[PDB]
Amino acid sequence: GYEPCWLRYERKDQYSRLRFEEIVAKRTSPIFQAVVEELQKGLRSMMEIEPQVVQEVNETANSIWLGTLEDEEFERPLEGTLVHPEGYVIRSDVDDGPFRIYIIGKTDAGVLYGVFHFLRLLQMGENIAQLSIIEQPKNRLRMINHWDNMDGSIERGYAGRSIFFVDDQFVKQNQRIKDYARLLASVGINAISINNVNVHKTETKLITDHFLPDVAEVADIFRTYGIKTFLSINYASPIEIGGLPTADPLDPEVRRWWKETAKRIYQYIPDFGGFVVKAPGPFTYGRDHAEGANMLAEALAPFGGLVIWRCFVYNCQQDWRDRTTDRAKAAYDHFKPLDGQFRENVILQIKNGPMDFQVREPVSPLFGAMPKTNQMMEVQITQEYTGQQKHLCFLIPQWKEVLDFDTYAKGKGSEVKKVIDGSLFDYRYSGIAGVSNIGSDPNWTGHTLAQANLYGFGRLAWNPDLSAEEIANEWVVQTFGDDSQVVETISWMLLSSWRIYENYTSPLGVGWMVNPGHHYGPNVDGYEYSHWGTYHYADRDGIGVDRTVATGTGYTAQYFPENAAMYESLDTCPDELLLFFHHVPYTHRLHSGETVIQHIYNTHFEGVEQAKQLRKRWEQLKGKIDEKRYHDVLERLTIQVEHAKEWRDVINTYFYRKSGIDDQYGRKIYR
Amino acid sequence: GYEPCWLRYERKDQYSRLRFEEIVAKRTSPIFQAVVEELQKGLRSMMEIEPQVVQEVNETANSIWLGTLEDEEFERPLEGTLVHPEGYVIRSDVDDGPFRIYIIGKTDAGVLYGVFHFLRLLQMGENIAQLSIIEQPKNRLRMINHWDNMDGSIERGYAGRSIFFVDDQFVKQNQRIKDYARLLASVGINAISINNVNVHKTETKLITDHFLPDVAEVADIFRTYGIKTFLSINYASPIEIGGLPTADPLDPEVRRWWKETAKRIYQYIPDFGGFVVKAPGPFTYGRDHAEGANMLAEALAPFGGLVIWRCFVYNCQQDWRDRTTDRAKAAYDHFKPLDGQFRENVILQIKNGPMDFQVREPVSPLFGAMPKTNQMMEVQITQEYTGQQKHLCFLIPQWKEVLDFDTYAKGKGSEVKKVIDGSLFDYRYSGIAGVSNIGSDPNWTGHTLAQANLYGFGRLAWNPDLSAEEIANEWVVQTFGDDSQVVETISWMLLSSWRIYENYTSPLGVGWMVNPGHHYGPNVDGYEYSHWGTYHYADRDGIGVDRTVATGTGYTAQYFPENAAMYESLDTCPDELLLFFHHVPYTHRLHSGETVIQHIYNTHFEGVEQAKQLRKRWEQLKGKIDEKRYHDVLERLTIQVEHAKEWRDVINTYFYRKSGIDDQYGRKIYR
Ligand SMILES: CO[C@H]1[C@H](O)[C@@H](O)[C@@H](O[C@H]2[C@H](O[C@@H]3CO[C@@H](O)[C@H](O)[C@H]3O)OC[C@@H](O)[C@@H]2O)O[C@@H]1C(=O)O
Ligand SMILES: CO[C@H]1[C@H](O)[C@@H](O)[C@@H](O[C@H]2[C@H](O[C@@H]3CO[C@@H](O)[C@H](O)[C@H]3O)OC[C@@H](O)[C@@H]2O)O[C@@H]1C(=O)O
Repeated sequence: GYEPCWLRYERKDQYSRLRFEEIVAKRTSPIFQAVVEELQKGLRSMMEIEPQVVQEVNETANSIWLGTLEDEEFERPLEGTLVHPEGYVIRSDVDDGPFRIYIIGKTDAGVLYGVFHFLRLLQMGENIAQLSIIEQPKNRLRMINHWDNMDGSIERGYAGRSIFFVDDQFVKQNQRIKDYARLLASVGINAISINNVNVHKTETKLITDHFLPDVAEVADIFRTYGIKTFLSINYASPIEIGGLPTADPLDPEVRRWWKETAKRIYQYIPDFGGFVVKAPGPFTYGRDHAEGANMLAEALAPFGGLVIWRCFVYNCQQDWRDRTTDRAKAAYDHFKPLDGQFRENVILQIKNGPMDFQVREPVSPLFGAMPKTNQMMEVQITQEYTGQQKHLCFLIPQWKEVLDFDTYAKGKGSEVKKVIDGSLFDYRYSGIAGVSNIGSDPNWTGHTLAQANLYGFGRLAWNPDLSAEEIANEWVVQTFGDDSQVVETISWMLLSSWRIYENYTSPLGVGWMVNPGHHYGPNVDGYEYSHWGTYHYADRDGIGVDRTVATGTGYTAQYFPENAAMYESLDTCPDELLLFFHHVPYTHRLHSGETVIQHIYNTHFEGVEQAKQLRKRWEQLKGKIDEKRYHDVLERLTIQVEHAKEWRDVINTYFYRKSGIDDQYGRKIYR
Repeated sequence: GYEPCWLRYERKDQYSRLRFEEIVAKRTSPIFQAVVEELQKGLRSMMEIEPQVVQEVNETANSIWLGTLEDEEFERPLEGTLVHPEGYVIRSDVDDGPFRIYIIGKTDAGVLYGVFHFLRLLQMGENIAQLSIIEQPKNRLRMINHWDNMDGSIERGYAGRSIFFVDDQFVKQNQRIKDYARLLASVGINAISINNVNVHKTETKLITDHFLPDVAEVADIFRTYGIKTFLSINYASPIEIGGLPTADPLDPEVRRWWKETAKRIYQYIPDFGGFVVKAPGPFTYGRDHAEGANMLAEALAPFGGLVIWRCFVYNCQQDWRDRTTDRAKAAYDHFKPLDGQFRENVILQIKNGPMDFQVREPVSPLFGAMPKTNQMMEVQITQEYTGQQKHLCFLIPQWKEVLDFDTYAKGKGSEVKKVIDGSLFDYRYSGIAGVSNIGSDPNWTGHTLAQANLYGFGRLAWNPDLSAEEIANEWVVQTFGDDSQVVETISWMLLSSWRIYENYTSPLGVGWMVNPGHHYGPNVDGYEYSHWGTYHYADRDGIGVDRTVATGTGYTAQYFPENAAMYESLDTCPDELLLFFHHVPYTHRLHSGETVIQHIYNTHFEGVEQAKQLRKRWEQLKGKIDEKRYHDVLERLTIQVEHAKEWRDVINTYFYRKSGIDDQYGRKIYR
């Protein structure tokens, strides 16, 4: 009913197989059961072998050994260096007897990730004769956030309906949930919130006895795949379902209500992860976010639960007339002052940028500014402002730019990745979360190639140091095979896609210029006079938001001195973010040599030609990809080309109508 | 539970009463029963008298005689000139004996309208000692179109939920429907379509046995008040509920299906009015609208039913790049060529303007262009683009401008009103329809003063020659009393409201500039790059749609020579419609002496000050209006003032940003 995505386990030819007679499973836990089944599935499908599962090594059999450090009958130096619970070592026995592969994890979860790594090597056709691998994830929390609603809809979902809910109830078919867990575990994802951060009427009841049995059934599946389950909660629950007159976090009964709620949840789900919170709320009663988050943290504390508090807070009622108020400054001004006031099990979840997942946004100043408060970054896998899976947009390159951004919080070498992996400030709980891009569609992600974004998110979550090139390579090979043309072509498409999409959408980092509401397609003035604080200020002479300290909102001062100075200066501010930081004349000359207005025309005309090239390159792969997927993607690429033409012309015409400056190259701009 | 609107029948003082002992009802029909009950209600409430209802005149009693020409025991000359079925005569007996008032109608409906006229005179405090009145409606069809959905919502409804439906069923409480019928009948409305022209899933079933009993129950109520019931239909019904493979109007079985459907409906509702149609459809099968409308007309013909075919047809997928395509020309180019091909019981329903109920639009060229096809005009009482009942907007003055527009179809004296009343071309069926502005709100229309629009629609439908001044006077007196200050103040507010709203919204007839979707509030470029064909083409030098023959779309040629020439010339084109017909520089000098850009600034700054005056004048009436209604309206007036400020600033800033020309008077324009 649906695709296996990157876990194809395609049958190998007669010259690429392995000889194994047994799988030695040293443990019988639920996770080990799933681990063994996955190994059996992979070996059967790829190698056409069915090794017997045993609990003790056969001295003369070729085997794959699965176990933890305590199960070892010696313990070599390599695995001895393992300190992370989810870490593992994979090594081939150096002796000259039977062939033995040892997958040693610090804990059961480690064995799971180790087996998926082993299977990845097999799918990639790597030589496993002399393996010596040690892997430990950099981020403690590698999470997925679902924006699924219980009526089946998914907020900002472009890949079909929810696979969890339908008709305000849980789906009765859990097989797809198991396969989803397999996909998530294959890339190391260890945490998931199953419901929309915008908690509506029915969803508010997920923390009650009426739905907890179903939530537990789902959590049971995820647990076997090393994934902790979380629920997004309605801060007003005490009122809506608690029967209390207030939701004030300082009200004695409200505090008690949440403690009892936590206790109730843990009776159903002993290892419940905690709550994801989008915040009647704290401010409603004059309380700050520390007071609001700490109350929930205290309820979960005795049970080891975590409170994931989203920092996506700003004035959703800003006056477009007031150029002194800057939405981009909101998150930092709200949370920076609260550093050191949060309980230890509270993690502030901050979007990669200070605005709202635009094609390009500078890094949120909050990263590196709160040494005493756990932080985790939230990225959006679903392409809300990046093509909505109609346009191709491999998000990994962008995420790496964010992760590798040096905040200089503690001098050079204070990259965002070091902030969220917890090494820079010694955070007890930290990591990264991604807004799911899946749905009921057979190909899971709407656009077949968007499967690469989910896979890629997991890879970066595990190790931010992985290159975009190798992640793309891994995904393409596992999903489409090793034909050099197929690999090179699809890898190029993925690696080039983000820049291509940015080229014909919003210019030089100013963002937006999208249709209000659904957010798909060009509409330069869409939110220009709205109350959302998302303005470009384009007029007949220039464009851009002055965020400088010298003459603007002073947003640049939120960064540490090194980056603040870079953006503050009109001369040093990078072209790609120029309009986010400075208001400049259309004739302003960029580092590229292009005037701002000509840059707009250039990238929009040229971006469409690049999109046409994406389609052309794909068409050249006909015959090397199964017809179904070939046409599924071709269909989307054609949709992309046609819509790109709309983006190009709408933006070019809008700016020609305002600037009065013609295209240097005389290309077609409709009057 | 709800207000009586203009049928207050307020108790008179001791010096303004009438002496009547009997009501002589010569007939016992359902309509006569309602007529008598209404007279009893009015006299009891206003005069505190309860005359006995009899069937024969008492030679010595003061009486009110109700009957038709055949019931007369002589028949005087005046009533002898009555030719219209709904006409009536009201006259006081000239003898010196008992006081007698004769209300003589051509038919029962005539007696109903005559009684409501008599009651109107009493509410207005007119001297009825020597009455000699003769009235005949100008328009045969005086209809109301409901955009109500069966789930309770009302498309473009700003006065609450449907009073007809809820939960995909009919409401069980019909008392409000009776009071609504009373209101409609009081102003002569004789036809109504109860469901949205956009017929959805459940609504498509209104023409089936499952809902017909309920439809009939509603029709029964309206019948007693002289109102014919109509249903909007889904042209694809044969497929959706008929089980047929097509909806092609030329398919033999489709034609038969509709005939059987008509027969079925008439078994439940013997005097069913017919179908209102918004058109799978005719074009889907390569058929024209004559073929499509005639098929339905043939089904209803044997039963005397009518087909009301909406001419709101255009390319809802127009390319904004193509300046040769003009949505304004669509209706005429589509229907003009079909003149003479429609069945006699088909009436083409055309909006007052060629676009879509904007604050100001020139008259639809179709009026006066189809001598051989019945036509009726559709106006919108619900304020979709005129304030949505948040802003005050008495629509009567605008409708009179349309009705009095001389098309010169047959030389001078070919006003739109003569086209739709059927006198110019001898149309068998014609008239006017208005999109209802009512909802479940206690005050029926959301804005208390919007009650004047429904009342006013009925008055104009009855006699387009009535002045806006007298209609406003009638409504105010009946609804708020005769205090000279109250009357003068509210009348001024109503009469000035439309111009005030236009002043701060779209300029010089170009229209739109509203938020997409809900259509409320400023957004200059809202639909500027959309596929709806609603563009203003504003750039850094000028604004406007070139609809001239010389250099534009050639739309002016759709009018007859006299009007075509007026609009074609930049020098003679009226200021109020300039931007709808010409694209001009911001510096273009208007007949008023204002440059186009300064006119924009002037009306927007000044319109807000005028709105503040509306509120000020209302506040001065405190103490002379019951507190509930005083505050209900004050609340709305304050909302209007605050939103007007937004309209003013958004438009002024947009044009300053594009034109670069400052306000002549140095008023505040946000950069
Ligand atoms: C699940 O929450 C997220 C939103 O989907 C997302 O677009 C974003 O918020 C947008 C905003 O979205 C509107 C939110 O209110 C709704 O009633 C409306 O339908 C949406 O269109 O659109 C304007 C933009 O400036 C905001 O950033 O943020 C969400 C989040 O909570 O991260
Ligand atoms: C009941 O029909 C009418 C519409 O409510 C009204 O606004 C108008 O059509 C508008 C158009 O409305 C959209 C119609 O499609 C819907 O899916 C969408 O939600 C509405 O916003 O908005 C653009 C404007 O150019 C059109 O004129 O006409 C209606 C009618 O049938 O008279």
